[PDB]
Amino acid sequence: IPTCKITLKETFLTSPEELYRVFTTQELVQAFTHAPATLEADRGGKFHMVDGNVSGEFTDLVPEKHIVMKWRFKSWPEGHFATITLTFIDKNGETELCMEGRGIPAPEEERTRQGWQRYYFEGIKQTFGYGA
Ligand SMILES: CCc1oc2ccccc2c1C(=O)c1cc(Br)c(O)c(Br)c1
Repeated sequence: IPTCKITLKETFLTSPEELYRVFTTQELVQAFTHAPATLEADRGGKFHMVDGNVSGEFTDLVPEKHIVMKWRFKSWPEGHFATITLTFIDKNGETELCMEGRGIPAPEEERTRQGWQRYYFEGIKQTFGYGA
């Protein structure tokens, strides 16, 4: 499988604590995805979202600071996971979120960029009121 790396950065009008909670609380994920979610907020914990179209495992969870996860869309080759790193930086009580995605199937680059930039980032901002 040819793969690609993406890097996204986005600033949210909330604190790192509140943004980290949004990414790691099953009921908050259900809210901004408009779908049932299962999320085990533990190192080794599994997550399943959006009718199983997104799933994976958390591999590193440092509250308010970073999340590392194995992450996939359901249509990817079975057992193929991207590694997604989320880093939370306090900038004047706003949060600069840095997303790095490695191991994304190359044909799926634009779908995955849209998934993070539009669905996660704009969905979180619209659901919780964290700025434009
Ligand atoms: C990236 C997964 C995802 O993140 C969200 C955040 C807020 C609202 C919906 C979603 C959402 C989806 O439903 C979804 C489902 C499919 Br299938 C996709 O091909 C894409 Br792309 C996105």
